[PDB]
Amino acid sequence: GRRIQGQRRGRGTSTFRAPSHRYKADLEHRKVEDGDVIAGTVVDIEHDPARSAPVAAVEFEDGDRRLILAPEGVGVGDELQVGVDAEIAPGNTLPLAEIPEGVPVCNVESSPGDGGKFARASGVNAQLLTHDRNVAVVKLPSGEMKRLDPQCRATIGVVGGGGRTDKPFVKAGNKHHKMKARGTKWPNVRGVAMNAVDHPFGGGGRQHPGKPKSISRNAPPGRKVGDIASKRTGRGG
Amino acid sequence: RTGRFGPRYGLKIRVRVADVEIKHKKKHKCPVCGFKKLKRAGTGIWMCGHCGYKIAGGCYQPETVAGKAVMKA
Amino acid sequence: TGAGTPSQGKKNTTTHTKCRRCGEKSYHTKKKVCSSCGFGKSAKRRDYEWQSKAGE
RNA sequence: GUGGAAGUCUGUUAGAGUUGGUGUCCUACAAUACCCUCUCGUGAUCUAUGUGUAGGGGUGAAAGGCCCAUCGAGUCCGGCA
RNA sequence: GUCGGGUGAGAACCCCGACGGCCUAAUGGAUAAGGGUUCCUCAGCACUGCUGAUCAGCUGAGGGUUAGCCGGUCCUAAGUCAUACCGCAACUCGACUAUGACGAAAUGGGAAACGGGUUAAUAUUCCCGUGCCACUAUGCAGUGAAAGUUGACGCCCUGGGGUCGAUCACGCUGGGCAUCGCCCAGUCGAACCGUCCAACUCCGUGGAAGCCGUAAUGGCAGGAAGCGGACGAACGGCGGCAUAGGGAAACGUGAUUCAACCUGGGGCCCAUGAAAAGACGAGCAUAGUGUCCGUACCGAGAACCGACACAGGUGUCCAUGGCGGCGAAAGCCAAGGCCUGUCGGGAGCAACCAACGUUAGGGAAUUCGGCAAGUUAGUCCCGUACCUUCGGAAGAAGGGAUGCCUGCUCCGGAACGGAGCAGGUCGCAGUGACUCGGAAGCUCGGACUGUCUAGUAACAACAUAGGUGACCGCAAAUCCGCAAGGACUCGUACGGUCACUGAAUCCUGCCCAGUGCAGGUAUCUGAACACCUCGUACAAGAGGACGAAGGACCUGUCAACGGCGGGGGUCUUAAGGUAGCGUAGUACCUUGCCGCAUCAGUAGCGGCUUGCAUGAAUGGAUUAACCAGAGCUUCACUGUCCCAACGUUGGGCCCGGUGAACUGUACAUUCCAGUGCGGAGUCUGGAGACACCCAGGGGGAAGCGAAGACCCUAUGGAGCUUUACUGCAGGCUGUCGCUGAGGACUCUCACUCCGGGAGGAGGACACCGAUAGCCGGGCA
RNA sequence: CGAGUGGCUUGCUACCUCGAUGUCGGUUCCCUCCAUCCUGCCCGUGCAGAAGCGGGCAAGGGUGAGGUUGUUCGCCUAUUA
RNA sequence: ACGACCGUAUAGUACGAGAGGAACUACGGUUGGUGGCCACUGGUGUACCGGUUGUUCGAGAGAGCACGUGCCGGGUAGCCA
Ligand SMILES: *C(=O)[C@H](Cc1ccccc1)NC(=O)CCCCCN
Ligand SMILES: [Cl-]
Ligand SMILES: [Cl-]
Ligand SMILES: [Cl-]
Ligand SMILES: [K+]
Ligand SMILES: [Mg+2]
Ligand SMILES: [Mg+2]
Ligand SMILES: [Mg+2]
Ligand SMILES: [Mg+2]
Ligand SMILES: [Mg+2]
Ligand SMILES: [Mg+2]
Ligand SMILES: [Mg+2]
Ligand SMILES: [Mg+2]
Ligand SMILES: [Mg+2]
Ligand SMILES: [Mg+2]
Ligand SMILES: [Mg+2]
Ligand SMILES: [Mg+2]
Ligand SMILES: [Mg+2]
Ligand SMILES: [Mg+2]
Ligand SMILES: [Mg+2]
Ligand SMILES: [Mg+2]
Ligand SMILES: [Mg+2]
Ligand SMILES: [Mg+2]
Ligand SMILES: [Mg+2]
Ligand SMILES: [Mg+2]
Ligand SMILES: [Mg+2]
Ligand SMILES: [Mg+2]
Ligand SMILES: [Mg+2]
Ligand SMILES: [Mg+2]
Ligand SMILES: [Mg+2]
Ligand SMILES: [Mg+2]
Ligand SMILES: [Mg+2]
Ligand SMILES: [Mg+2]
Ligand SMILES: [Mg+2]
Ligand SMILES: [Mg+2]
Ligand SMILES: [Mg+2]
Ligand SMILES: [Mg+2]
Ligand SMILES: [Mg+2]
Ligand SMILES: [Mg+2]
Ligand SMILES: [Mg+2]
Ligand SMILES: [Mg+2]
Ligand SMILES: [Mg+2]
Ligand SMILES: [Mg+2]
Ligand SMILES: [Mg+2]
Ligand SMILES: [Mg+2]
Ligand SMILES: [Mg+2]
Ligand SMILES: [Mg+2]
Ligand SMILES: [Mg+2]
Ligand SMILES: [Mg+2]
Ligand SMILES: [Mg+2]
Ligand SMILES: [Mg+2]
Ligand SMILES: [Mg+2]
Ligand code: NA
Ligand code: NA
Ligand code: NA
Ligand code: NA
Ligand code: NA
Ligand code: NA
Ligand code: NA
Ligand code: NA
Ligand code: NA
Ligand code: NA
Ligand code: NA
Ligand code: NA
Ligand code: NA
Ligand code: NA
Ligand code: NA
Ligand code: NA
Ligand code: NA
Ligand code: NA
Ligand code: NA
Ligand code: NA
Ligand code: NA
Repeated sequence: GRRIQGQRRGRGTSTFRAPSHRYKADLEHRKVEDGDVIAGTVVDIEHDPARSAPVAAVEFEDGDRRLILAPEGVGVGDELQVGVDAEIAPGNTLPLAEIPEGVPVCNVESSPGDGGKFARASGVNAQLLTHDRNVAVVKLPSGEMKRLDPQCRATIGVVGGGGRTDKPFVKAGNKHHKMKARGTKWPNVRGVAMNAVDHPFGGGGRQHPGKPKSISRNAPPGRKVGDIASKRTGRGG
Repeated sequence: RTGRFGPRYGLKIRVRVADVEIKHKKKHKCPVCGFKKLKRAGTGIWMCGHCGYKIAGGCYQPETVAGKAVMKA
Repeated sequence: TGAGTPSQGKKNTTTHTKCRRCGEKSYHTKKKVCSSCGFGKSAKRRDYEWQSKAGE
């Protein structure tokens, strides 16, 4: 047959690419020689086309002007600080070690200095639970308990824009406009509505999948469709 | 509110659009000053027409249940 | 809309043009590559053995 | 009362589409045309130009549709008498 | 088109005049692409032109395109290329990372030009007049000078400023008409220089505890109004330009509505609406320089694409010409263009055909079906059911009004804006043409807008929000690449990938035996390397020990594939069909039975229902709204029918000119019978038959068109499927190499990742190379 | 039970056509057959009459309109010689 | 090139207990078919005459266009049922 849609994706053609050229900034923690002295002033609050969430423009003492992954509650004028000795208030960034356990955090680094990887979407947050001289245990929004180097920097507070998911799109048109701001092919045609040549679920006098939908982890691309390595399906039990 | 939708989309969809948007459009009390002059400037962005204070808040509410837990902890 | 005569009307785009290297109206002005001599793609001249019968 | 929302309504505004007539045509005006009728017409809208994706590959709101009158695997030459 | 006339050997169609028409977002004006000399002049008619031609986009020969201030050029966009680097057996191949360059002529950004005149043909290019920009040089001024501003920005609603146009009033100039006194045209004048400034913002004064303000929102003791001031707009006003220019002349003044242009306020986003060059910031005189490329013409029912002078296709601007009216609508008419959607002449002009008008009485009897046609229609007032997701249904339905003339009222600053009143009055008819819904009900489907088979399918199919399950903590999941590398990703679980269902509402039962996926696993099975035994002076080879993933086995899982019966008052094989729905778009029997409706109803709807063979996200039921979706009923309507007629226009028929194609073994005036490979103009017997020609509607030539697309056959082909055969990618897993120190363990030095670096994490693992086992229609 | 006639149904056969003889139904228009439905002339009757039933000759003419269904067929209604 | 039916007289008669109920013949009409014809009725009648809407020719008068009559009302001849 023909390569299935999931395979066209990888080639990275226009249709599957994100409108990068239309994006604003790659949100990452600033680099500080040391000392922490680094502080700056919120100059404005903008909309981030890549995350459908607000972002804060900040002017730093040493002249640097960069957009920042804004937590909820940051306003123009506020003074943010980044470093080991940063005060402990929302919007400030400092290593997990210097952060008091029990405090909600966002934009957490996977490894010290990577600029933040975890908890960055609308209204989410990580939860610093345990400290140590060797391991900082954080609970990520997925519920998992992650062990991190206490040297990993983070931002205090939860990400701005919480509750975005609460309102339904209501109409195809709204999805449309959102989708146009992401690296995604939309709308979605069901495999079972295709021809046998286009998808392992395609074909038939009526619409139904050919075999069972749970596919092995070892299935090859072109065949790995449906419920991938499902440990279970349905809702019962 | 949801009345712009006519008889389309069904109960839940538009009841929630009205609910969200009514809270959304409510008078909100500015964090800097204390006046109820906070209006939504866009997704997650809020501002006081009184003092001009521009804040980061929820998407349809200036404050979220989680943003409040922060203040405490 | 018919794919024939009615679709022939929008054909006012220029692509192939007189080539600076070989003189054939085969220089694709959009690609900047000659389909006839390879100008723009190859320093060597475009040529294949299949342009003639195998034993000739 | 004000306000003026809406993949909202009427609409041959422009523009887009193509339901019925199984009309006219069917060595045609035309290798998909003509007329009447009909649908949409602030939006997932229509459009020009530029630009990207190439053949077991693209592209596809999925009809095996489309990729220059060529598609259940384009076209050209070659393998090839 | 017609009548006259011109030219010519020749004139229906070349030219002049009149008369008559056609085109009004185009049949007018300016242009992009594209064409390429088609442009202009002269001379021609062998070619081309649907006839002819003196004409021409044709033939021949000449001529024609003039720029500091219009484009290009310059900038950067999506993105492209080149070099370097790396890959590859290799390259004209290939991703990333650097650098450089390229990438916009209507229509992105952008230093500067206006008016008149002129040619057969160019024109913001030439000429006259006036203006402007940039650079450089000289001189005076200036030390400022780079911070900032600008370039530079989405969708929806709206106020204010305001020019042209259009219109109204009055005057002037010219024209038209001739029962009045009306009607038409004009009444001009740039860039640029100077000046004015509403809005926004801000300052001082002031001191509001209820005031200020808007079309609307709004504003304020954190200082409202008022007052005074700073900054500050037009392609706008005003003055110059201008005893410039233009006009035969007059060479106006005011007003309204106000495109352009300027400047504000509000609202929306799970959508956030370029960049760079450049300009400003940053004065003035004088002088010099301002090269290079484009410039003709068409821009379309004859200059473009479609083989054609093709009824097709093809972007932008003129959206403000008049009446009309809601209108960029119809109809009519200007300006401008045209009679080239280019063959004509004749017959009351028959049959027949295309478009179409009107048809008495009946009124869907027509037909698969009301297909086709018709009915209704604009605006105002009254009035409006079931149902409903409270939005809607709804213009439901139904009823009434509607002109002109005279005199008025009300809203408003006013309109040549709107709403009404009284009286008079004509017609069959006052939305008098034109424009302009037929209405109501039941049932099925999909919720809705949307999408689709370019060229027989527009639908119930696809999409959709909504519901649901699956995978993944990012050195991820998924996916592309041979590799170097890459998409997702300027992303991070409120994420995004992989699938199923398909708005809302009420719901979604039972089954894990088979198959799939996943987890576990004492024991069993399970390859290769290394190891042990035998064998071989070595080797092949045989066997053992150990045993990864995987399998056996156990468990979880159905909104995973799917299943939900026979028999009796359990059996196959796990369960044995729950809520619902039901003769279904699923019901074989079948036109099931009863009822509604009709004279009569295989239809439709309702009830029953043992359901050949309904049923729950293979979603079940149900459902307001929506629909060029399927079926049915009623009112209205009518040439669909009874049953046809008459008429209109274009053909048809005759004449001049032009001038194909299909098809043709031969012969051929046939008919009735027979015969024949059983479907004969031609054989046989009879019958009929003088030749040629015109018109017709198509009985026959098993008429023409197409080496049947059905069916079979061929050790034919292709696309597709899978627990067909055989293999190949890919994933998982063991082993060896990289690879190091001291059946479980530490370390650091290779190697990998994070960090700008210092250094941190990981670590002999991973990656990569080689091999072995398992899975493996993803692919051949 | 026996003997036949037709060639409308159905089946069988594979002779004819696969370099194609266009499908069902309907419609329109023409000719024909008789195994006669009506009409004419007759015979019998379980023929009083009236109304029938059955049969013979006979193909001149007639044999119509509608409701369901694509239907052919068929069911149904009212007219009818 | 004519087919067929209904009605009246026959007759409330023949026949028959009654109920009921004919015929020959002579008449009138209807239906289908056929051929022709237009005084009569009816249709058409873009000959014609009138009314009137919009617009243009300044008004008036008189006219053009509104699809091959703008629309409405009437309609001769002929052709027709
Ligand atoms: C069955 O009778 C087939 C049906 C069919 C076949 C192929 C495509 C569509 C439908 N019909 C025929 O075979 C008709 C044949 C016509 C032959 C004429 N000379
Ligand atoms: Cl989303
Ligand atoms: Cl130009
Ligand atoms: Cl305003
Ligand atoms: K055949
Ligand atoms: Mg980033
Ligand atoms: Mg919405
Ligand atoms: Mg996209
Ligand atoms: Mg879908
Ligand atoms: Mg399909
Ligand atoms: Mg497949
Ligand atoms: Mg389905
Ligand atoms: Mg399904
Ligand atoms: Mg094609
Ligand atoms: Mg709409
Ligand atoms: Mg419409
Ligand atoms: Mg394009
Ligand atoms: Mg198919
Ligand atoms: Mg010429
Ligand atoms: Mg000449
Ligand atoms: Mg460039
Ligand atoms: Mg430009
Ligand atoms: Mg010219
Ligand atoms: Mg020119
Ligand atoms: Mg022509
Ligand atoms: Mg009638
Ligand atoms: Mg009928
Ligand atoms: Mg009928
Ligand atoms: Mg119709
Ligand atoms: Mg007043
Ligand atoms: Mg009317
Ligand atoms: Mg049904
Ligand atoms: Mg639909
Ligand atoms: Mg089609
Ligand atoms: Mg459709
Ligand atoms: Mg269609
Ligand atoms: Mg669907
Ligand atoms: Mg969702
Ligand atoms: Mg979904
Ligand atoms: Mg979902
Ligand atoms: Mg029923
Ligand atoms: Mg279920
Ligand atoms: Mg003979
Ligand atoms: Mg054949
Ligand atoms: Mg077949
Ligand atoms: Mg095959
Ligand atoms: Mg790295
Ligand atoms: Mg295969
Ligand atoms: Mg034939
Ligand atoms: Mg007989
Ligand atoms: Mg006869
Ligand atoms: Mg007329
Ligand atoms: Na399938
Ligand atoms: Na209101
Ligand atoms: Na059409
Ligand atoms: Na191919
Ligand atoms: Na070949
Ligand atoms: Na000025
Ligand atoms: Na007007
Ligand atoms: Na001509
Ligand atoms: Na729509
Ligand atoms: Na099972
Ligand atoms: Na199982
Ligand atoms: Na089932
Ligand atoms: Na639709
Ligand atoms: Na008619
Ligand atoms: Na014939
Ligand atoms: Na195939
Ligand atoms: Na026989
Ligand atoms: Na044949
Ligand atoms: Na037939
Ligand atoms: Na007879
Ligand atoms: Na019938």
